[PDB]
Amino acid sequence: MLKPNVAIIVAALKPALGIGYKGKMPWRLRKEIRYFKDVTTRTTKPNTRNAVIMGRKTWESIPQKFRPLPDRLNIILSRSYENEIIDDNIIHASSIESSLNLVSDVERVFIIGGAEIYNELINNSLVSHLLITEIEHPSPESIEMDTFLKFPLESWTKQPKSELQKFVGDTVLEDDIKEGDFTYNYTLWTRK
Ligand SMILES: NC(=O)C1=CN([C@@H]2O[C@H](COP(=O)(O)OP(=O)(O)OC[C@H]3O[C@@H](n4cnc5c(N)ncnc54)[C@H](OP(=O)(O)O)[C@@H]3O)[C@@H](O)[C@H]2O)C=CC1
Ligand SMILES: CC[C@@H](C#Cc1c(C)nc(N)nc1N)c1cc(OC)c(OC)c(OC)c1
Repeated sequence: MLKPNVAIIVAALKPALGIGYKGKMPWRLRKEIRYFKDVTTRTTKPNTRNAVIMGRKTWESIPQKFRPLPDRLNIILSRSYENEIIDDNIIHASSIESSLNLVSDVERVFIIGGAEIYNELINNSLVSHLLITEIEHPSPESIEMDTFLKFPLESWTKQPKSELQKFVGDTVLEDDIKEGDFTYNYTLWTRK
């Protein structure tokens, strides 16, 4: 797969874009999790699948029985990994571009975490899309948080809902989704 277009997909607490605390997520948003599954899994054509790409620590964060994420090609990046195809669903590599050179019959490519990977790849020109779930809370400063996105969103353009709807096909997009004290919305951004 040569020069694929790649999407970052992430859920972040506004305005500081917090995404984790001590290696774990600071919320469990059931509908958001289902959205993550649907969008990363769904393809627009028959006989293909998507690839999900993540750093080694994000991989290890998944309970070993629940990885690889089903119905998607899983790609894990480590600075200690030489290129290796583990099985049909798992690839080891040290860069996204080189990992994807090993691949065919893949439609969309998503970056699914974590912070370090996100903060590097936002400045990689293969990334064309940001699927950001904007989370809001009455007192965001009260949420334990030590991990943040460093995204230069001034070089990006938040698209209208119709563009996101087009991207996700028939996936249902509910506005102002509320779980506990969190409210959230799915967004789509493209390079300015
Ligand atoms: N809110 C959300 O939607 C999400 C949040 N998260 C959050 O992110 C946090 C974890 O992120 P973080 O700790 O940064 O972990 P990451 O998953 O980003 O992994 C970092 C590791 O990835 C590998 N890596 C980084 N850069 C490269 C590179 N250029 N080439 C090859 N390998 C590379 C390295 O592995 P190695 O050391 O083996 O070389 C590095 O140690 C958690 O708190 C989690 O909750 C994660 C996913 C989603
Ligand atoms: C390994 C990817 C990470 C994520 C994410 C993620 C989510 C939820 N939402 C959005 N908008 N972007 C993301 N990138 C993730 C960790 C987990 O902990 C074991 C999961 O099981 C509970 C999980 O369910 C599949 C997913």
